[PDB]
Amino acid sequence: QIQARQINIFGIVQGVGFRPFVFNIAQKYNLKGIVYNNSSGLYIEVEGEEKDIEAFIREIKENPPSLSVIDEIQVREVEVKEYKDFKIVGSKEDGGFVPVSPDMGVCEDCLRELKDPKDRRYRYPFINCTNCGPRFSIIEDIPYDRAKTSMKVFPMCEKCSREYHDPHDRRFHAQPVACFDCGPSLSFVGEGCFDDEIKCVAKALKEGKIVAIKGIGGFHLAVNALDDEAVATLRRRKKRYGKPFAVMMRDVEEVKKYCIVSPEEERLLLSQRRPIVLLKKKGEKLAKGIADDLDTLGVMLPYAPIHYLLMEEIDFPIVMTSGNVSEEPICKDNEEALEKLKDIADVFLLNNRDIVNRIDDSVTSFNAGAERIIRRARGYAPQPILLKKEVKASILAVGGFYKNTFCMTKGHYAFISHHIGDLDNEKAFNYYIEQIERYKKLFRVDPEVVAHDMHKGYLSTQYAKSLDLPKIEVQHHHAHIASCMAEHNLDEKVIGIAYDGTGYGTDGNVWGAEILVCDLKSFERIAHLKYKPLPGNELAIKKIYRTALGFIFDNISFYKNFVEQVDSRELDIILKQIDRKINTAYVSSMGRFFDAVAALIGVRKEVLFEGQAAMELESLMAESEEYYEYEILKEDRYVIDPELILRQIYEDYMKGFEKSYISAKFHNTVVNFTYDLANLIRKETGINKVVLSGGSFQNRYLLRRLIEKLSLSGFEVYSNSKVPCNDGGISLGQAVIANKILEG
Ligand SMILES: [Fe+3]
Ligand SMILES: [Zn+2]
Ligand SMILES: [Zn+2]
Repeated sequence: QIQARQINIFGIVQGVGFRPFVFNIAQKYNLKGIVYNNSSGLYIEVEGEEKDIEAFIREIKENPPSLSVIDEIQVREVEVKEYKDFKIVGSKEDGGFVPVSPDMGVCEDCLRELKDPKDRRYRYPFINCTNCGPRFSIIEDIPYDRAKTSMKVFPMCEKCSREYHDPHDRRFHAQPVACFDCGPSLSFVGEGCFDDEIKCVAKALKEGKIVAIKGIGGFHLAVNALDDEAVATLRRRKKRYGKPFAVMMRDVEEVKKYCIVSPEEERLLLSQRRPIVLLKKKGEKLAKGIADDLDTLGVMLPYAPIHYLLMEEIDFPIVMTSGNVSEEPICKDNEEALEKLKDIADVFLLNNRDIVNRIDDSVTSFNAGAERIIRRARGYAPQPILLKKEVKASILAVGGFYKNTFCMTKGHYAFISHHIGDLDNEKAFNYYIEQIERYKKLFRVDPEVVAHDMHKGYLSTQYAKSLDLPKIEVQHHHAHIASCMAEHNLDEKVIGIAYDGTGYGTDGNVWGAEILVCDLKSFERIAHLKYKPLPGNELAIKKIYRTALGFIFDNISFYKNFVEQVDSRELDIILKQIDRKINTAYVSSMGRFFDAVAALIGVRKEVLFEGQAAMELESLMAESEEYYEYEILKEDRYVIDPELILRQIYEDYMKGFEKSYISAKFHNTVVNFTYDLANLIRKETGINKVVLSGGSFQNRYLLRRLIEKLSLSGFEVYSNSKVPCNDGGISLGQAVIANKILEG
């Protein structure tokens, strides 16, 4: 017997080698039929053995082409039609852009040619073809063409030229084609070294030195991830970091030794997008100082020819952290890196190919049955987000402050930028401004309106106000909810749960623990945490014991052991400044709530970076169904007093309960009261769609447990997946809100 199916794939499917893929996996499972493009995405007709079609449907479902963004797959039964063969058939929809693709990791064919001793490009560190290599990182302008890339200064040799022009070659119109004879080459700076440049880097790593490596999107810093001393000297030389290091490993087998790797996680690792994937550790096997006191590790695989070559010369994982002092934009030019990283790196691996657009490594993960991206950069940007509704007019969304991205709309596309970083330094600002001009140029966008955060002290806000265009201001947490709404094409009233550290509220106070009823044009504040004073504002976020004190300010005597640990003079002044309202904001913030908890139970008195106590509190928790009592009090809106929950936490602490146990109980309390609020709002409003966004949802337990709880009570639950739930996704939300305000 023979079985026949008709398959529709909706989403971004062009420009990603999807059709040649379908053709190949057709010859694989020996199937007959056709594939072609349509307006919605792709059309497939397939017939053959029942075991081949279910597997075909699985390969498309489980490992589709890396650069594709599949939104929906539909399968219907159809009558057998007896096809002779399989064909890639054309359509009026053929040649459907996007003009600029993300940078791509080395493809399987280039890998095999890199490792083939008989191949002219054997060991060539800049090998690429039509299906891989640098794209965005070297592109100045459009249409995509060598002359409009940093490859224009290299004249092609004969051998590369005929490959480029041969329509049946895998390097046909491969713009950055190269070989040893005509292409870029590597250089080694530092101490003398006789060998080839990769071997030198291997030697330097082996000796416990820091190597600055020029990759695709910029420079990165590497040491031997098994060498405690080398990791320690990098920690000392950055000195202002604290953040965990990402690590590069040679293959999935090596990852499975250090981390838990599910199939979806393996798909993200092996993807040509090649991101860092945050993974659960399997027992401490790496050096101290990589990712201490945390149960997760960011792992990436090789992505450029240089890494594959490096991997056969070393037998240890390597730290691969951004090439910057502190946290400013990473270096991109040779001379810029040699100066900026002089006190960090011992040696450098350079090359003579300009990086035009610097772009950081992406950082992603898998949780609650979907990809949850933390930092959307190399391999993802500058691919647009697909919108169901055509945008009325072109909007520039300037984003926010932390982990900034900007966003431009045109047609059915939201062109969100790659991760820019914190807009709090000259270097970040230039990078930002510069890249706005580049995106405008690459995607032919001329913005008519500007959307910005309500906060007046953001560089992004100041920039918006400095432009000569109508301005729409957007509340921070509304933009979080909306950013998720854009992903899932929602355009109706939802229950929006916006939990994060901070964002300017419409009442003038800090928000970040809000339940909103909102659509794309407006919102209503329905619920938040009871305001507590944050004495010293910014300082209290580093010294989180101050946040604790702010939360417990009207009930100091209850927390005897904790308050007696604080210097008496400081305590007096902290308590007086709250009374006199000096340098003190009032906050409704999930990030601060967590910080207070962390401080009270001796996890952390002071943090090296924002969110450290939040991440550690999550890592140390035990398995527990238990939780703390809470009262939902109805005032002007629905409010919960965090101090009443802190009371019980401190009690448990004083009785000698484990931090692991208390952390778990706290996590369940937030989940439980949030669920209870969501039910109250649904009961009043009739709204059954819930959106979860804001940085707090980077917490795996929080997101997972809440999606489960709400789904099991009939909620239709949505959270970020294509853009981050952190401030990296804000711009997308700003854009869709601005569009909706214009529309009517
Ligand atoms: Fe935020
Ligand atoms: Zn290739
Ligand atoms: Zn050549």
